[PDB]
Amino acid sequence: MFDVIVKNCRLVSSDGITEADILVKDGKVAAISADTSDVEASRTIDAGGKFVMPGVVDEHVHIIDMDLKNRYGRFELDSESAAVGGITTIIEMPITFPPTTTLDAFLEKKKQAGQRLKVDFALYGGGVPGNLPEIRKMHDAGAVGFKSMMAASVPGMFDAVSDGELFEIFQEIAACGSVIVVHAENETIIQALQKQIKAAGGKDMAAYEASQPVFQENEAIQRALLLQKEAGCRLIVLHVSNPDGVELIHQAQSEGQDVHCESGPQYLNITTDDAERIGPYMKVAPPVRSAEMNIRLWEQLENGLIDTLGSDHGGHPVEDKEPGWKDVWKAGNGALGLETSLPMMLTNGVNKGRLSLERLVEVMCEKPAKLFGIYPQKGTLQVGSDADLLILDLDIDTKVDASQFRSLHKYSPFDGMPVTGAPVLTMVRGTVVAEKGEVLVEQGFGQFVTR
Amino acid sequence: MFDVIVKNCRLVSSDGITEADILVKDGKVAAISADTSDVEASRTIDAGGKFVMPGVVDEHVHIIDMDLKNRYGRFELDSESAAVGGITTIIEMPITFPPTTTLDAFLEKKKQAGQRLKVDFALYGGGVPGNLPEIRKMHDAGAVGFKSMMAASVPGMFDAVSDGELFEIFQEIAACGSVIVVHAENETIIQALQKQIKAAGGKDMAAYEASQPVFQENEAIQRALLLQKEAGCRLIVLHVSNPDGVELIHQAQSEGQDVHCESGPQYLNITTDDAERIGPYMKVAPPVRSAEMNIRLWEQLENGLIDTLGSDHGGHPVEDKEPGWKDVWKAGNGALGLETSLPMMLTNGVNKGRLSLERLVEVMCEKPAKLFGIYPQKGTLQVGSDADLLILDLDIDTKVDASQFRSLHKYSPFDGMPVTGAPVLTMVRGTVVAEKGEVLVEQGFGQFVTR
Amino acid sequence: MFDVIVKNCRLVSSDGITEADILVKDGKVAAISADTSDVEASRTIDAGGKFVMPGVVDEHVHIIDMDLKNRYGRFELDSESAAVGGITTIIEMPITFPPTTTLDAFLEKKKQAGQRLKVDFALYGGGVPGNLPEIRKMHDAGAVGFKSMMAASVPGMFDAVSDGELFEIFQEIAACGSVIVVHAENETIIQALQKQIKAAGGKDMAAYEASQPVFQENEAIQRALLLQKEAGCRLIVLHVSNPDGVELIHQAQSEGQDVHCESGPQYLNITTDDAERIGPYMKVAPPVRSAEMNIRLWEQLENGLIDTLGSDHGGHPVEDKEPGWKDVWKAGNGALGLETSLPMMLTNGVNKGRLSLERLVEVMCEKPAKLFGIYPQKGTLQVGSDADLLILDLDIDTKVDASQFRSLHKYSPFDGMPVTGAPVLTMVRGTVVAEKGEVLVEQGFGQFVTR
Amino acid sequence: MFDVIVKNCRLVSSDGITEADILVKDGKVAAISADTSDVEASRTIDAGGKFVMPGVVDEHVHIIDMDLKNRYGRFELDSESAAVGGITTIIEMPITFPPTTTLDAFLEKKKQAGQRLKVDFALYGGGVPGNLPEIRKMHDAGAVGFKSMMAASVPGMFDAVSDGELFEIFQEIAACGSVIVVHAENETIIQALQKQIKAAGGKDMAAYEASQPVFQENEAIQRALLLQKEAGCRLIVLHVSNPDGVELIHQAQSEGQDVHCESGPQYLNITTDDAERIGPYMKVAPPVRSAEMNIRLWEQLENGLIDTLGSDHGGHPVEDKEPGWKDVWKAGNGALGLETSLPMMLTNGVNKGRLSLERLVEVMCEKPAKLFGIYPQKGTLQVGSDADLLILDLDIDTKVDASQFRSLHKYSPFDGMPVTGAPVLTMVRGTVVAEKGEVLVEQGFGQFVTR
Ligand SMILES: [Zn+2]
Ligand SMILES: [Zn+2]
Ligand SMILES: [Zn+2]
Ligand SMILES: [Zn+2]
Ligand SMILES: [Zn+2]
Ligand SMILES: [Zn+2]
Ligand SMILES: [Zn+2]
Ligand SMILES: [Zn+2]
Repeated sequence: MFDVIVKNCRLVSSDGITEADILVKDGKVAAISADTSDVEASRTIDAGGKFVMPGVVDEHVHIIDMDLKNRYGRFELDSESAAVGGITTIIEMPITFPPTTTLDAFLEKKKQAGQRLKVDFALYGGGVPGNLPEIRKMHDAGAVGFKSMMAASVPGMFDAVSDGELFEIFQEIAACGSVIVVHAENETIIQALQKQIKAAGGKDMAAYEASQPVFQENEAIQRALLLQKEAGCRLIVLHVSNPDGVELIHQAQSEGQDVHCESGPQYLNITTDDAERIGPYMKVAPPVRSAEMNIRLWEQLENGLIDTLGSDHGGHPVEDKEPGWKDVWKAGNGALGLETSLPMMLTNGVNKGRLSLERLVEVMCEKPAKLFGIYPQKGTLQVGSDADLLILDLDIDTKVDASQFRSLHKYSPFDGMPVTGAPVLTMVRGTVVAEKGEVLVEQGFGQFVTR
Repeated sequence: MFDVIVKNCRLVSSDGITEADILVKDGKVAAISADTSDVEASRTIDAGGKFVMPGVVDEHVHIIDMDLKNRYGRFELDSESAAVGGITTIIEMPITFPPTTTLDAFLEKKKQAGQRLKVDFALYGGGVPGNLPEIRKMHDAGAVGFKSMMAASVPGMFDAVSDGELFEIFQEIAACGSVIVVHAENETIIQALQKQIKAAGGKDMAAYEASQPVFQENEAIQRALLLQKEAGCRLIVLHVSNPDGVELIHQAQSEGQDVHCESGPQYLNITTDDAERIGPYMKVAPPVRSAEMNIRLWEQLENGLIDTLGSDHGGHPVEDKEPGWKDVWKAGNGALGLETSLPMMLTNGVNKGRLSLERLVEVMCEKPAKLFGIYPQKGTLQVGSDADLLILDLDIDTKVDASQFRSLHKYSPFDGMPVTGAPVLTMVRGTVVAEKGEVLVEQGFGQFVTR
Repeated sequence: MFDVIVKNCRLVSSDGITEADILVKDGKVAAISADTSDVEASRTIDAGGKFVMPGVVDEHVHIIDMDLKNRYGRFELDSESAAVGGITTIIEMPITFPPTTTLDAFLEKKKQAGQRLKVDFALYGGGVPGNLPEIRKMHDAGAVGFKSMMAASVPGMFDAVSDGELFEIFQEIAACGSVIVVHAENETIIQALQKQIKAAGGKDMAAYEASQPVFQENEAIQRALLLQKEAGCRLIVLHVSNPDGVELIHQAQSEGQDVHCESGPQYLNITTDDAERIGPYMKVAPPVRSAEMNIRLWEQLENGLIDTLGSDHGGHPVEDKEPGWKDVWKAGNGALGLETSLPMMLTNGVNKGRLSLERLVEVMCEKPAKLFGIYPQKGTLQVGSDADLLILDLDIDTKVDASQFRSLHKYSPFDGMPVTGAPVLTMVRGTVVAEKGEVLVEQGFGQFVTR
Repeated sequence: MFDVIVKNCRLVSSDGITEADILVKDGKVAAISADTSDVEASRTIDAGGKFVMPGVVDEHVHIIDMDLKNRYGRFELDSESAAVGGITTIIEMPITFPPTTTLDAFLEKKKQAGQRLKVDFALYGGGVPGNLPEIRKMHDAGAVGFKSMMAASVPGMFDAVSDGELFEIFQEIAACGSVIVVHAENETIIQALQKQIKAAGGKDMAAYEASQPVFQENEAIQRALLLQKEAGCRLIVLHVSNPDGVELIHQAQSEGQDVHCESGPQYLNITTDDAERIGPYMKVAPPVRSAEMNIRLWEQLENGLIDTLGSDHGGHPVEDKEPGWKDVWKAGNGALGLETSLPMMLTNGVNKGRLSLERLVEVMCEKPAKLFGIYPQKGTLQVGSDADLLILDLDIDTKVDASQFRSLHKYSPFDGMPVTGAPVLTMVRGTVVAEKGEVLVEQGFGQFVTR
């Protein structure tokens, strides 16, 4: 018989809602049918006609853990935020200590992650100066992709690469048939502008944004684009903060380049005119942009110019944020988002009419899985896929309360904001891991995913 | 129980092949499941692991019929070509006599088509000078879209519209939320060039192609594009013959315009250096282009720049073609394609490695259905869709024999060419209409489809 | 010795002001020198250090004359407006009756023009449907270029050509090495829009502008561009009214196409928010555009995107304008400009800081002469050129008084507007034809110019 | 009276040839007249109707001199090459030792240059990391512009700047209203490619070209363009070697950016398929490109896409070139060109019909002078300009003989090539400095020019 049947689902995919029931066996979708009146299942879930979507696949997560677990994030804590947030599979970036830039470091993180994570996961390897030969190694060990930075953030730990190093990395990535994602900003210009701005006595959030303007973010995007154009590797530009950058990438992919654009809920749901009340808790890199650009971004999203959405969830000890209120240059970059990503998009996007459910599923589930090659398995509900669903409730009334976060850190740029939609049940591989705010699975439940 | 079960299917969609069985009831897909070992069905079909795809949806068909049925095509004859060709639903153009440019003419064609067609169908209305108010009427009667010509072909019967008339039609179409497809060429330039070329004594197929060069085809595309840009109606440019035109449209849709590009097997599988041996049987409008352009076209197809494929199946009394061997200007335009469309794409595209099955299904099934709004119903195999499938056989060895055609006319540009892949079973709404070359259904079986 | 010496000139050319004296003999510049202290001349003019520029060459004039001289304009009257306006050579369009579309009509107009004009002149031939062979004839008789319309204005008298006819004309023009200028608008769309707008009861100036929107003007420009791209003839798009059209042409010339952009003082010095007080006296085709577009236009001018400036001077019996106040559709298109062109540019351009003298001379003297091949002779003051100068006075204070116009008609869109700069002496071929508002030469003084 | 009269000149400017005589007094053009039959001059030169053009203004010269004068070039020697080559004013780059990156270094070079140069000169200042405040100083001391490198060549002596440093330099330049020229290549990518190529055992000229491919040259151009777009300073991209780069710059200037393109006779008259016989004597940076690209370059030149031509004359001890025959990586970059620039363009451009005299004068005389603000003075022959002419002879038959060079070094990529046109008399400020191969002026004759 069947392990579980979720019935009366208004199942959503990127191209439409279909009414059916899902039959799951051995952790995967065994069948999708119009009527299950006469089939037996050990467990039965009635969706009661609510929307059911595939588990969210977040390609941009910084739980960090490892030697810095007591300062940034713990697999067993933050992965609970994912679970309640409806994010069933994450791809951990390699920014941590030790840096995931070695086969050894990689194998160790995989072992650890597998023992403490509560949702499924895939892993990135790091592409830093001088570790070129390790890339092939991590690829063979299961890494789905790699990250390189054009502008650092944690010097010594994870360094930025020069155009030549970046170019060599692009060639290796192309030869392995992997994926390379980059943080595109101009390191050198940011430094110059910081000095000019600091000298003029700027300590604002406004001063911060100006030190890393769009023209430099866009120059880096342009540069990465020109180099991929020559290397041919699949490239994803991470957290693109402005409309013009989205267009640059779109235009290029539209011309045949295997390049894609990622943005995130922080850039869509926050504006520079929130800088004053949110302060350092909104300090992220690239900077959140203007209200005017924000409008454009939302149009591009619904219209298909933004390929994927990633949270860029990443903690920072609260004591490295608070000093930012008086002097911005003393607060670190980052914002948690694992627990607020879906509800924020559902709330200000879907329930506010500026985003369709179909598109949301495309950018938060399908494309990320597709781009990394973990597709049929994650990202959709078809016969053969892992049974990763979310039963949604678009008629909720509540607020985001950062202190209730399951992650190591308890603060958020969205703290206090209203939430009108959210996943109320989330299951991975056929088992309920979170139901109405409760995680029901033990640490280690999460499996490594690849291909 | 179930009416029929097709098992061991290697089911193909635009984004991948999934292994499952299809359960159909009351003419629609009732379920898709990994295993059907213990379910009862009146009839059982074993695909034996062959590829199964949705029935092909051809948006560009000219069976014509009506008062000219004994000269161009008959619903009960040509629709049999569709059936064996794997084309389960067609959309008849309104070029016939009387012209389908009136609510009355429309209602009459629907009645007739419904009584004699063997595959399902949707209908176009015509947008000609002076019939503006009839458009709203046909829309309300179920027309899925409309056609207008920028360059005539059958003066008196179906006339070309001027930019102003075309613009007014675009506005009506936008207001109805319908679709407008156009034949884009420059009537006036073609006439001028014809005179110059005829005067120089050109009677070639080469002379023909030169009389309707790409620069004029592309100018018309550019013009239609500028007008839709202003009207906002969904626009599909029919049979685009050259790479540059495809790019123009792609660029524009890529900029936000709801415009799409259609091409067909005649333009992909035939080249001007076939002109000498095929002669007038290859004379179509727009003209088939050069071998060099042909290469580009094939790349654009696999790469996603070509949105849909339509056969542009259309007969002409064989006595209006043969005189073309000696004097090209005396042969009419047109080519049959209902029976050779899929096998030609399967043969020279899929089985020759320059086209993926996934993409083929996208341009021959999904997009056409989607663009006209008959989607979930036709174009895919999901729970709720009409059970329209094709069991394929990509390991065939045979030739196309025009004399075996089931249509009124028995000739083809592809006559004699090899066929290595073809549908071997085709069913619409759960019933086998054609099995290994035999039509098994009576005239009238076809239903009207809309929305 | 020398016939005349103009000393203490601050001589302006497109690339700078140089301080010197001009020595003229036998109607042409015989020398330019830093000091003329010891040379004898029959007559001596002291510019006293004021700016001296070449006579303005206006390529877009509609004095009309001929059988309609008592209704539109007379050579001996309007050419006096040119003289005081600083326009030393004009190129008469062929829109008149009889139409200058024949060798005979051309020879007759040349004879007449030569007997009554007071400034020098060049002539256009007409390119209308069916007169293709006359073009070669007029070219050989001295025509500098030809005009064709894509949207009519005086049906029966001068007709618009279709794309095919226009294309054939382009080929003839290329083969003769002549110039073709066109009025680019979409005839058919304008008609459709007129009907829609009239039906909704529009009788405004606003209603007028909307009936011939920019999208149709720009479509025509795009179309002409595509056809010249194929023909290779020198093309000048006349009176371009909007920024986007200027860009389209600029982009194309920038890509190697021998195409150029013309605009005029009516489009730079008038805005739609002047429509209410100026009414029908501002009704011209293409329509004057918005204030926002006006700003762009001025930038493009100073920046080099606008190649030439032409007045498009053309009268209309005042009784065909006045009824326009109540019903716009009953007023004819056109505006006088021969007497207000330079002063308007000098006043609102140069003296207002948004246009440099150097650029003004480039677009009003040099380029027009250059494009038509009458260059060294007209358009500059070099050794060998006709001595055509203007002594300017950029420190004037006065108003334009249409009733003082020397032309047949006495009204203007600029009537009442202030004038702070104007030519105060104008001479052609070494003789003063106008000095401080007085014409001093008899009818017939004007010579035919060509090459 | 007059110091000298050059009569029967067929005087050429960017827009045409005019027949006249030039009267010079006190080193400048005092008059230009059609006939000088009755004027007295101390000296009389009869051009006999040959073409007369302004002295060539070369903006890209590396005589170097200073502490390295016995190794690279001497002002009194190389300036003689300029004189016979028809180059009347040069602008010395600041790459030398000590580097011209200081007010002191600048003042010293000016003193020296003024005492030993034989043709007139202007000076560049250097923009290197850390000397930002010196720029304002050199500007005030008369520097016409500054140079910065994006890819080094002489590390330690002249360093490349990072994007931030380059950006700060752009801002200073904009604020001073000066000019900044840059060497645009990607330093870091070149290094990476060098390693890959050397490892594969490449020691070719072919191997060299591949180590600094067009994609990296063009990326740097793109980058400089984006930064100027933001800074607004006048920018000239030096020695652009390929068609695509020319287009990138052209497109940008065409969009309003004050950016310009420079190329030189080495890139137009040499091709990679000359690499084998010329070897290291053709090794320059950026590398000379392919024959196919060469064709494009020549079209762009005559068509106006290339703004200026500079020789990039620069010596290298012959012992640092010869080892290049066996191992390319051991030969230095550079090529002499002061003596072969004009004759090479005259010979393979003008006398071969692919370049007009008018355009040649525009890119070799007018624009360079204009862009640096030394215009009316240098670059043309108008009343008030320095009398700098060249009497040309386009009917010569001879070969370039590097051993006859007047410069310190005696070798050239053009050695042995035919010369069919060349200046046969060259004068600066009214005095003959070179006549038929003989320099007739003493060292120090050259004056400093500025503004
Ligand atoms: Zn980042
Ligand atoms: Zn991140
Ligand atoms: Zn057609
Ligand atoms: Zn058709
Ligand atoms: Zn007009
Ligand atoms: Zn006109
Ligand atoms: Zn250089
Ligand atoms: Zn150099």
